[PDB]
Formats: sequence, structure tokens, C-alpha cells
Amino acid sequence: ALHWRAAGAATVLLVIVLLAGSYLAVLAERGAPGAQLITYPRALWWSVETATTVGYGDLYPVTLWGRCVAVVVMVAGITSFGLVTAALATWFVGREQERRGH
Amino acid sequence: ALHWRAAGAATVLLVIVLLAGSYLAVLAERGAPGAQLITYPRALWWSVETATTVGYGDLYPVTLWGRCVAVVVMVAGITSFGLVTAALATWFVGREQERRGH
Amino acid sequence: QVQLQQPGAELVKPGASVKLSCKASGYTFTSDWIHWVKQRPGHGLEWIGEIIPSYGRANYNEKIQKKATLTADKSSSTAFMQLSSLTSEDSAVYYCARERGDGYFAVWGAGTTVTVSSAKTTPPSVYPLAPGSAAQTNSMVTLGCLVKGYFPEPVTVTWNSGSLSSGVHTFPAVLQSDLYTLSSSVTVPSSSWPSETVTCNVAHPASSTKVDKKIVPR
Amino acid sequence: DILLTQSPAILSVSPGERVSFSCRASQSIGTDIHWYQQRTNGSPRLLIKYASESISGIPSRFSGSGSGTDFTLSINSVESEDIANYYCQQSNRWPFTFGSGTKLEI
Amino acid sequence: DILLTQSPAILSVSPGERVSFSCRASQSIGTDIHWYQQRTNGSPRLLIKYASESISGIPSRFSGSGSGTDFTLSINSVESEDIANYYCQQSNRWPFTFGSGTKLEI
Ligand SMILES: CCCCCCCC[N+](CCCCCCCC)(CCCCCCCC)CCCCCCCC
Ligand SMILES: CCCCCCCCCO
Ligand SMILES: CCCCCCCCCO
Ligand SMILES: [Co+2]
Ligand SMILES: [K+]
Ligand SMILES: [K+]
Ligand SMILES: [K+]
Ligand SMILES: [K+]
Repeated sequence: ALHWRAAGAATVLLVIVLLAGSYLAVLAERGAPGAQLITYPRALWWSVETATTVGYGDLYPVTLWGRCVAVVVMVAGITSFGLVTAALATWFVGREQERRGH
Repeated sequence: ALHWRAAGAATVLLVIVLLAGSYLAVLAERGAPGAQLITYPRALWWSVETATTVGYGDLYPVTLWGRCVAVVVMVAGITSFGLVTAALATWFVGREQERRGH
Repeated sequence: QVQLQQPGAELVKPGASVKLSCKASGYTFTSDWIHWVKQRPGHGLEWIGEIIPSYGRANYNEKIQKKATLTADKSSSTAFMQLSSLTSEDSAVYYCARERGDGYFAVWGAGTTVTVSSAKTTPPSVYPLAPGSAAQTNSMVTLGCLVKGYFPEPVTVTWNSGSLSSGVHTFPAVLQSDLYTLSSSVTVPSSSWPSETVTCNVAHPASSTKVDKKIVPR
Repeated sequence: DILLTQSPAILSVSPGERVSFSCRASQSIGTDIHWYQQRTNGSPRLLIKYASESISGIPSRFSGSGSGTDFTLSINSVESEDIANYYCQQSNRWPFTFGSGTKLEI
Repeated sequence: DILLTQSPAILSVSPGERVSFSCRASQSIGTDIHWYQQRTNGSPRLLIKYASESISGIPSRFSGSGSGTDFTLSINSVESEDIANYYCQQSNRWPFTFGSGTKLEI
């Protein structure tokens, strides 16, 4: 099924973006005074925070490339949620229409 | 209906995750200096905050297991919203297609 | 094993430039940083800069005068700090340290003593210090050796190539007319010497020399 | 850029007493503070990481506490091998910084 | 409204020394601080933007550091043409504000 293929891919791409995201954030932010997004464990928590949009504001990037990273993480999280939701809708719709004989 | 079965389950699982979530947060965070997520009433508010993604940042976990708890809460909230939305789409689509005779 | 290897010493002329090295071993991850830290004699630790070797990106302490440039060789896993246009303010021990991207320095090198001066490298003269014929004794005997006329610092002094470390003091060097001198002291049971041997090994890295000197009765 | 203040600069104690080194940060840094011991002519050695987390092969008498801006290294039952300079270091914000050190005299 | 304090008001240095001008902000402003030189009868000239970012055509001996509330302009190897008033300015919060200036005397 295309929808599960798409939902599966995005969820693997998301994990990859969260990991590379953590790595790249630290690389982009070290060098910038006042930057807090500068060790891998907290940076990875930051990435999860960001992908989900949970907005604690305990950590955020202060640099251009940190912020670019942030956006790729947001979009990957947002994209994968839309593809999961759309896959869940496709599943339910095709199952409801077989539950009607249609 | 599968979609309402799924939407109903997730909403019961969400309430359960919010309650266990509050309990586990406090257990994970007590022990960690500076932790604020350390009494049940505010921890339960924290859980709602987190599941919804409303991002006030008045409370957040500072520990590994607090943060793991946070993620299960986020995902439970995110998952249950996607299943409700997908159920609402299935309902409307099957009702629109009966409103066309189809 | 020793995780980070640095040269003991580097002598540099005022205005000249030196490239320090820090060879790594043990567990290595692409997420590791090498940091450089400066300590002037009698003073504190001062952060100079950091490098992520598996990416070449380096960051510097922008609050001090920029004397350093950091580089790495990923195949020999060596970190380099190019120090340039040095004055005597730049004389110090420079340490390298390893950070697993989690904020603390788990392992440090032994440090490179950089001396900035126009004066010249001189290996030390090592002379024994045994008691005179008149000296009486108790349950213990004090011996020593005299490390004289070397440049620059440091010297390392061992007794029986490290096996004898209890009851030893090496005094700090005193500098006079562009040359260093110090003594090292060892105490052992009276009965044991000269029955069992006592020898001072005197490494001076800046000249690449390690000399041995046995302490025999006069 | 975070300033770490260490008081006092020299701590004189009696053998066997419990000793405490202070490290105050110029702004709130969670528990992102680490401690090092540097004996005479030796290199620094990590004693405590993240305010209170023990390190393998460090005597059980070294401990740490604090959070925010106030941090303490404690030694239970001080002894001769503890004679050394002690530094704190923060990793909360770029750049990492060190305190100025406290010397332990017995 | 952000107050910027510059210390001292006059800095007297010897030719060739490294000099440092201070600028303390009344609250945390990231690195949103810029530096200007104003020679006798001349207009101000931007030297450093965003605490440490160099400007084209400004001698490589001018640098800046700091973040939060504490900022420093440094000159390596001071020389006669450096004799001037030096100001800091913040752009963190409305309205923009200037420090009161430090005069460099050789
Ligand atoms: C218990 C209720 C479940 C909480 C669901 C909240 C979802 C938060 N959303 C933010 C929507 C962002 C869209 C931005 C457009 C991109 C440019 C979805 C966040 C999903 C994160 C996916 C991470 C997966 C790992 C929805 C918030 C909608 C607010 C509706 C307000 C309308 C007035
Ligand atoms: C879109 C992702 C940007 C990549 C950022 C890498 C960090 C560069 C370091 O300066
Ligand atoms: C995934 C949920 C993690 C469970 C955390 C329980 C708290 C453990 C206490 O230390
Ligand atoms: Co049809
Ligand atoms: K938020
Ligand atoms: K939010
Ligand atoms: K917030
Ligand atoms: K949100």
C-alpha cells in the first residue's frame, strides 16, 4: 500500500532527521556565544521537542544554521504526521466502504 | 465502525497516558536538582500541556526518564488526534457519498 | 593505556611559530571534540579552542588574543594547534583534552611545556649526592642527585626507573643566567643501601636526552 | 560568558575533616558543572560531572551538590593525597569556562 | 529601557599594549551589541557588529567578545590613530540605546 509505504518511509526519515538534526545543531551552535544547544544528548531532546512542536523553550537555536536545522526538523515532523494521518484516513475509508459492501 | 473503535480506544489510552504520565514524571524527576516537575497536580497539567503541544514552558522534564515520559505523552496526544481527524474524515466521506446516492 | 599523547616540551624564539600535537587512542567517535587549554605557571586553566576532527570545524576563545589555529589528521588521529607570533606571555603548559560532546573533559594529555625565549637548548648535567664519610645515621638514609644547567623546562626525575616513588621530593628549578638547576631527594632504609641499588633517571624532553646516574658510597 | 567564582582561593583544613569547595555561576546553569583535581605538576583529573555524578575510580569520599548558580564539591575525611588545586567548569552555554581554582591545604 | 554602562570613562594605555573597553547591559541582550569609534570632530564609524563580527575595512586588531550582559571591545597593539571615543549600542529591545562612551588616551 502506497499510504503505508509513505507513512513508513517518513517515520524512518524522521528518526534520521532527529539524529542528524542533533548532530548538526551542536555543530552549528558551538561557536555562538550564549548558545545552549551545544551537547548531543540535550540537542536530541531539542530535536524531539521541535518535531512535535511541544514548545517548552528550554532550548532553541540562536544561529542561522541552527535555525535552518530547526526548520528541517519541524517540516520532517509535520510532514510525517500529515502522512500518518492521511494513511489512517485511507485505511479507515477503504475499510468503512468494505463494511458497506461497496 | 473501525474508525470510531480506533478513535475511542486512543482517547481512553490518552487519558490513561496522561494519568500514568503524571505519576511517572514526578517519580523520574524527584531526585534531580532544579526539577520542578515534582508534584502530581502540576505534573498532570504538564501532561495535558504536552499532549496538546501548547508550549507554555512553565514546566518541563530535566531528566532522561522524565523526557522519555514526555515523548510517550506527545506521541499519545499526536496519535489520538490523527486517529480522531482520520475518523472524522471517514465519517464525512461516507456521508457525502451517500448524500450523492453513490 | 594513555589516551592522549603530547610532546613534553617545545622551545620557541620570540616572534616564531610552533605546531603542537595531540595523538589520540582508545574509543573514538565521530562526535568527539579535542579541546586545548593553557596554564601559565602558578595560574589557572584557560580554554583556548576546540575542534571536531571528523568535520574539521574549529571554534576559539574570542575573549583572548587569537594565537591559535586548530587542525586535525583523521587518519593518524592527531590534533594540531598552530601557535604563531609568540611572545613570553605565551609561555605555558598547553594541554589537550577529549570531550564526548557531553560537556566535560574525560581525558587529558600530560601537557606540552612551551617556553618562549632566545636562549638555547642545553641538556642537564647530573651529579650524585651521597653522604660524606663523617655522616652518622638512623633507620633511614637520604640520597639525591643534582640536575644542573639545563634549558628549557621541564625535566622529569625518577628513581630506579619508577619503582622507587615513596620518600622522593624533586624541588622546583631555579633559573639563573638563562639556565635551570634542581635537585631530587630520595630516602630509603639504611640497611638496604648500598646493598640494593639506587639510581636516578633524568629525562629532559627538549633535548631528547634521558641520562641515568647511580648513587654509590663515597 | 559565564563567570565562575570559586571561594575561598585557599582552604586550610585538618586531616579527617569534611571540606567543601564553592563555585558560584554568574547566571543559572542547571547542574552543568564539572569538577577537576590538579595535583602539583600533574594534569587535571575529572572528579565529578554534572554537579553530583560520580566518576569511576574516584574515591567515594568526593561528592558534589548544587543547581542553578551555587555548587559545592565536598570531601569527606580529607587526607594528604587530596592536597591539590580544584577547578569547576561549566558546559551550559558556549563557550565552556573554568573557575579560578581553590587550593587545598592540610 | 536598556541601560548600557561603559567602564572606565577614560582608558590610559601605552603604545603597543592590548586595550579593552567594557560595556555592561542592564539585562540580558544576547550578542545584540555594536561598537563605534568617533575621533575628534569626526562622525561615528562602525567597528564591530553583533558583539564580535568584524566589519570590512576595519583593522584586524579590533575585536569584540561577550554575550548576555557583559561585552568587551579589544584593540591589539594600540596606536595613535586609535585615540578616540568608543560607544556601544544595543538592538535587542526597542528603543535602541547607546553607552556613554570611553575615551582612549595614549
Ligand atoms: C490531545 C490532542 C492532540 C494534540 C494535537 C496537536 C497537534 C499540533 N499541531 C500543530 C500543527 C502545525 C501545523 C503547522 C503548519 C506547517 C507550516 C500538529 C503538530 C503535529 C506534530 C507532528 C509531530 C510528529 C512527530 C496541530 C495544531 C493545530 C491547532 C489548531 C488550531 C486551530 C485554531
Ligand atoms: C539544512 C541543514 C543545514 C546544515 C547545517 C550544518 C552546520 C554547518 C556548520 O556551520
Ligand atoms: C517510557 C516511560 C519511561 C518510564 C519512566 C519511569 C520512571 C523511572 C524512575 O526512575
Ligand atoms: Co464507488
Ligand atoms: K511553546
Ligand atoms: K507549541
Ligand atoms: K514556550
Ligand atoms: K504546538
